Amino acid sequence: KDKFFLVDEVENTRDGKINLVLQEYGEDVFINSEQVDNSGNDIPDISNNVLPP
Amino acid sequence: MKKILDSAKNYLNTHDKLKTACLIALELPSSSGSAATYIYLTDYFRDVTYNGILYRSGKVKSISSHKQNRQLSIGSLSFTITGTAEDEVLKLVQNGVSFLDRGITIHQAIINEEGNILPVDPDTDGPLLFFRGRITGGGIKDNVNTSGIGTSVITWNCSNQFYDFDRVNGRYTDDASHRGLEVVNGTLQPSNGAKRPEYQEDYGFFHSNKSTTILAKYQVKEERYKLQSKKKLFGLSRSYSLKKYYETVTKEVDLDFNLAAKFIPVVYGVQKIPGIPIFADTELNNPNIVYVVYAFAEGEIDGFLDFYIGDSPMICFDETDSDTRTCFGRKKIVGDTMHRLAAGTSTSQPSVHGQEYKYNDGNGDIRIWTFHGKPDQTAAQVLVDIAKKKGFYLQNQNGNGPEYWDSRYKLLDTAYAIVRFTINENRTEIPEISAEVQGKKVKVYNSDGTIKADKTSLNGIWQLMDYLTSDRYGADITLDQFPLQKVISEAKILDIIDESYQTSWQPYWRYVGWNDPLSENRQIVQLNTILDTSESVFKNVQGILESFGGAINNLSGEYRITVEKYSTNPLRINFLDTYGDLDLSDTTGRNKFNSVQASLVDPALSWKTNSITFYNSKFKEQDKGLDKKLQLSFANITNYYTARSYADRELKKSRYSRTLSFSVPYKFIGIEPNDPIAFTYERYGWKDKFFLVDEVENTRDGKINLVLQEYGEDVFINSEQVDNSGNDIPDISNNVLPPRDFKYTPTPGGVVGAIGKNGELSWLPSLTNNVVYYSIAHSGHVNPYIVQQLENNPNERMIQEIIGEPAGLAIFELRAVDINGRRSSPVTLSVDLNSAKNLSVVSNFRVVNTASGDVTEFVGPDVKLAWDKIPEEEIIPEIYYTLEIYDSQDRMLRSVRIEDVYTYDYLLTYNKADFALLNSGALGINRKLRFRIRAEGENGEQSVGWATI
Amino acid sequence: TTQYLTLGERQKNVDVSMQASSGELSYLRGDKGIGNANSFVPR
Repeated sequence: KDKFFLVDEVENTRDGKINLVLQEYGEDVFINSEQVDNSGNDIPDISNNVLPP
Repeated sequence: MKKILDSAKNYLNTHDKLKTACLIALELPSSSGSAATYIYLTDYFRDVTYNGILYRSGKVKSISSHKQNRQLSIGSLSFTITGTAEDEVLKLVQNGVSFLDRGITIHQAIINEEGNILPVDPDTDGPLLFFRGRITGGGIKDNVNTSGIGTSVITWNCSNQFYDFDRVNGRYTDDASHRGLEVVNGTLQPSNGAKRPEYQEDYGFFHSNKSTTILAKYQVKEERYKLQSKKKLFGLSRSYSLKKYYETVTKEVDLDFNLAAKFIPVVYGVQKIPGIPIFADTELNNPNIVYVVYAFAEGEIDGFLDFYIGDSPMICFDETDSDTRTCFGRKKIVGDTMHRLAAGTSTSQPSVHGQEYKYNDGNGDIRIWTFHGKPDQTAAQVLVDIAKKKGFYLQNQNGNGPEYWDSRYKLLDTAYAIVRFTINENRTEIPEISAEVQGKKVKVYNSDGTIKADKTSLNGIWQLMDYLTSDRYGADITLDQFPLQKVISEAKILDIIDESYQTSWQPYWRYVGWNDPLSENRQIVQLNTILDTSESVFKNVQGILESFGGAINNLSGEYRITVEKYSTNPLRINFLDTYGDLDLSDTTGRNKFNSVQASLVDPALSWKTNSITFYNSKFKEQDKGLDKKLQLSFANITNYYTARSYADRELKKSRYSRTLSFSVPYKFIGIEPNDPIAFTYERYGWKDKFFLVDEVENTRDGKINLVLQEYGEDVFINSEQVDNSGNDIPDISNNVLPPRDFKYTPTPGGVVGAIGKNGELSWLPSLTNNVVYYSIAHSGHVNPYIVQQLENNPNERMIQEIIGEPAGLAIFELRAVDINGRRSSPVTLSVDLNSAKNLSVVSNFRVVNTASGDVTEFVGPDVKLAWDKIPEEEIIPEIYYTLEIYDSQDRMLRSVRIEDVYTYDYLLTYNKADFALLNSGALGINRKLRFRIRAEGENGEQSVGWATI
Repeated sequence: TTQYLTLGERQKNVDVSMQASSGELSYLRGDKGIGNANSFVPR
């Protein structure tokens, strides 16, 4: 859902077809921004097990 | 070649319709290393159950082919997964980068007519392994046609078992690495990870990896006061000026010590290596006395031959050198070692562990303590005694007390030497120290079953075996992944006595590995190796193999180390047995060679390279005089004659060469590379023509693609000899008697590196001789636990410890092996196991919404359940609680796992919809409830006694 | 007067995983002090 990519290669054809080669990067690896603070604790979760026979 | 069960051959020959199946056992990632899971797959039309593992089906589309040749390279394999399955598309797209370096195992399984799996591999009576290794990258491709039918294909790219070799595994002088302290996240504390549990208490590499460049001030004793040593010529006159006798005077000494951090090498045979200083210092009062400790080699090596102070060794080479630099003894024909200095040595015994040597060359005094590496050696007594007196300057400057160099500084498994230099006006600085050392002790497995690891070995096969079986510095491969008999036979093959030269022709016999001047020291191959652990294990193994032209290959999970040799029992292949295609090609013109440049180090000239060239004159005349040099590796060879014989043999072997390529059906499964083939094709005039397999490719269709190599008549190392019956066929050995006293004793309080430890299981060695290791199978585990026996086992029973498993039942199966592969009947021990770390019960457990009128009554529609955070939580990184809900009439309703939260919120909607219907199928409400909670850690940590209200 | 004892050579390897420090500048320029590249005290 709106995954962030960066255009690496763009080719323009006379027919109009615009070939692309996108690139995918890890989270907050760009020069712009970084996560101010990594999580200092485990994020809580609720899970249900398998009921034994 | 990998033999298969006799029934396997009979079935393959008799049955024409083979119902094969590939049983992929893929590893699955997890956040914490204490959690592991596997996803099983197969391309068979129905799920296949093997060893109680249900290999699901319907997702594996196709598998590529496994190709492997005589050159060590990281083979690759790719299998596709249907891109229409949602699980796999999600996994690849959103986690395909977290799958990198995750194991995978594929088994080529033949399905019987009764749907069972036909036992093929005689090691386990199971499928013949097809591939093993780790994933490297993935990929998906959705091509959707706007009119027809689109395809979605998921591709996984793997690498065969040699991808585990790219790791560099070399002990580092850094203190943190050696002691295995947790990676510095802003703080530094010890951690479980370490090459040995005992290292964590060893501080030998403390004071190393640092630097101390200061303008220190020493209060040097003497030359301030007290009577002088001058007497004026005049009888009465005296020098009333006081000096030269004990009284402290200030003295600025600009010391500069830089103890770098370099990988410790592993040396086999006899070689010269430099020092890697790990602790430098000087006396508290006298700066002229400097203590420096160098780490030379690894493991339990033999003694040091000699120490090279600067460039001049203590013992001279010849008489000329002896008069040139006032040496001690000689090392040309007498072959004297260091031990000459301590006392007159009838034999050339190397240095003694924990022995001091005093050496004076006319420039100063040098005291040397030769500490050999050992599994359990105490600290340097001299350094400890000095530290107790605070004799080291840097110790006092830093403020350290007796703990500066304490008894816990035992440099474990490192061969280090302490050198004391008496700095004077003749030796004004610290000369870089180098020494000549004997190699690490290496086990030699005799074909009888008995082993001996009391000396270093120049044999290439045994050196490679030692490198591939040591976790501390080499590729950690368990001994159950080798055919012992084949390795022993190959080692014998490389020990063939050569007759080119006599023993008396080579003067420097001691410093070419020959422990004796009279014994038969002429082996066709002698390797003196310096295994620089900085380089990748892949590179080291390739360098070792290139010395004697051997080759390592792993097909079907057995690690084969084989060399091009003549065989009297080749596999007979006939052209009819082959598929139609054939291809004979000639490559002699391109591969003709008549010269070789040998850059070998000669001890006689000090260990410096000699640019020596070997050329066959007759070949040059045949080649019209043109020069054709083949790049050969002489780095590991120091004995000149062995190098020359190697060069001549390789030049001869390169004069006749053809490639024959064809494809043979699945009947011939397990044809390894570098294997003897007797190919017969009468139309060509061939009758059992001798070939050696070069490249073998296994396909899922069963077709084996072969590429053979043709050689001259007698160009092999093993040519012009006849193999004996003992080496050709294994002798008849009785089945191994089962081990005794296979019992398990729980450990109430257990910790190994701060992780939960369960009990221990022990057994008595099998009475049958020649047992090499005892393999134990653990239920729910792919990898059986294997512990090798020892020469002392015949008396004392061995024990293996099991740690981290969860509380519950475990099925342990114990059986042994023989060097011939013979195996004892399995020994079972079904027992229940306690938790790895018995955790404290929950402090309190109550319902927030409870009626004030009476206890145990919730008024609101939703039950609020809360409890205290477990104590000793900080001890365990990740924890979670399991909560179960029971009805009035004792039927469980839900098992909920809660992590990082201690306040559960039971809902009415749950109680009705998810519970009443599921328990009775009709709408209803449960009024009487029941709750029980346990606190569970991950690495087999489980609380005791439940908890309720 | 003045005497100098020398041994080894400074290691220029720097571990960028840990936060930056002035000790690295001191150690990488040949300053007089006690420590390693990743932790150097410059006197």
